[PDB]
Amino acid sequence: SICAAIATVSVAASTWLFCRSRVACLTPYRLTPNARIPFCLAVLCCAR
Amino acid sequence: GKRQRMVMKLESDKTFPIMLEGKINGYACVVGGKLFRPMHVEGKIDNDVLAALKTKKASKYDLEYADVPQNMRADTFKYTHEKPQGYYSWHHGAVQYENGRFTVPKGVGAKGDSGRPILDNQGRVVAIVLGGVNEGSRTALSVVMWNEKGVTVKYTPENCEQW
Amino acid sequence: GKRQRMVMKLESDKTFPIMLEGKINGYACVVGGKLFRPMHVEGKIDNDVLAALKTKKASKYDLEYADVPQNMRADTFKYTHEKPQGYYSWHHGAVQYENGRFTVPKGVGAKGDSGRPILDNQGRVVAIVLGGVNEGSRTALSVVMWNEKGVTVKYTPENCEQW
Amino acid sequence: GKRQRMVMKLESDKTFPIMLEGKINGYACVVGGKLFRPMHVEGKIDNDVLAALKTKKASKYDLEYADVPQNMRADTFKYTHEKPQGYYSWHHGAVQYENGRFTVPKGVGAKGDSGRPILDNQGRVVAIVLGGVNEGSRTALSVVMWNEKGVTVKYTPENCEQW
Repeated sequence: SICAAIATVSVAASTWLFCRSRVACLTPYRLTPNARIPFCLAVLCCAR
Repeated sequence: GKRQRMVMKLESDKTFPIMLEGKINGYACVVGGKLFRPMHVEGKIDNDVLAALKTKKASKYDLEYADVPQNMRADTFKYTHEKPQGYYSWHHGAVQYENGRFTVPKGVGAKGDSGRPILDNQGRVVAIVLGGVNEGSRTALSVVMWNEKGVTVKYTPENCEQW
Repeated sequence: GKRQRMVMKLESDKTFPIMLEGKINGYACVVGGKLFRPMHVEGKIDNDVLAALKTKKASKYDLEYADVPQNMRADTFKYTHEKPQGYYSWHHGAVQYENGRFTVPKGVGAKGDSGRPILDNQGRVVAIVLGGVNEGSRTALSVVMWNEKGVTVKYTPENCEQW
Repeated sequence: GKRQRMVMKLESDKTFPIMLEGKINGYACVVGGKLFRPMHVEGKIDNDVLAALKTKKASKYDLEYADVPQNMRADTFKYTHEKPQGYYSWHHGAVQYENGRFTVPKGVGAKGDSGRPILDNQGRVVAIVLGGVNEGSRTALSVVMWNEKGVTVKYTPENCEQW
């Protein structure tokens, strides 16, 4: 029970930080009126 | 004199106010097929087309953005990233761009004039006014702008008051 | 010209616009001692006397209707069952009546054009506009009207727009 | 003639209306470092400084009061308790003070003109208009006033209607 709780908290927190970093990557690039995404930050953050 | 008339001629149809029980508290911006609108200004869009949409949010950059349809993308503002230092046109006259900072002389500035874009001598939007802070005699602006790479940079001085 | 001015003189007294938050969405008509209001138009009637009256609804004919107070009964429009072909009047110029179809030359008729009573060559209401469609170079309308028996008749062309 | 101009010159900056979806229903009063505002008038304060406060209530005396800050206490109305009988200045002309009662001639008086202070020939507030009752030809007022001891006396005739 405690190992499943530790693993659950760790996976949920890592997924939360991943979504936080994806938002932090794509927030400056979406407010621009040109609406383009560069080559590296498109595929690595699933931006399309 | 004629600068305010040019601002009223350029921002006539493209600028829509935000109503809140009859009070004008902010102004949206239609540029690049995008509808910029701040967080702290809360109310209904005076335009009927722009009100029936869904705006994606960005609380860190203090911007709500949406997708303007294709039948209105030609009637938008212009935008650029190449900007030298000196003078620019604003709705209440002139604004100084010094050391990468927008400064407005005192006397003007209250609650309600948030979202007015900053124009140049050609007719392109270089910044969007979001807040202001009183600095001695000459106030500074907390705005957003773009760059050559394409990253929306939000400039915010110390202890600003939201308008 | 000349026709629209007496219609403005009539509409200044008895045709009442509705009050959406900043604009006008539709027009309540007071005819024969029975207040009429379209359904898709939502807001508040300008008179505090006509606001408090609860309306009965008729979804087949797209009109709320309520009873007019006794003082207001003499200051109502008049209604006519008999309409011959030709030209009738309207707030936006003239309207053609041909084969039982109120049609209008295009360029006019948009949102906020609802409940405007089509008058006649005497000053009596023959129809109430609820919307229309652009039939090529000339738009037709979707009105309710009356006949010889006393039966409210609604006509609506194909794919009309609720104005 | 000139009395209404003197009322508009004295009550220009110190009188703030109360807004309710664009409707003017009442007027507050800034006197003695205090903000008087009635109960039945509900809405938002047009001034930005006076709206962001907390008003202590008194339902028996029908008054909400607050503390005006020190940077605005010099720009208030004046107040006194020494009043003789006769005539006084009001926003719609003159008002008679007879037997300790304020009377206004008919023709004027509706819903919305609540909270207007009564001035004298020197420029001091002697009463605050809260309600009125129609008495024959000459209406009476239901107001508040002060005395020599310092007790706020609320005068209310029979069967008044709140404005």
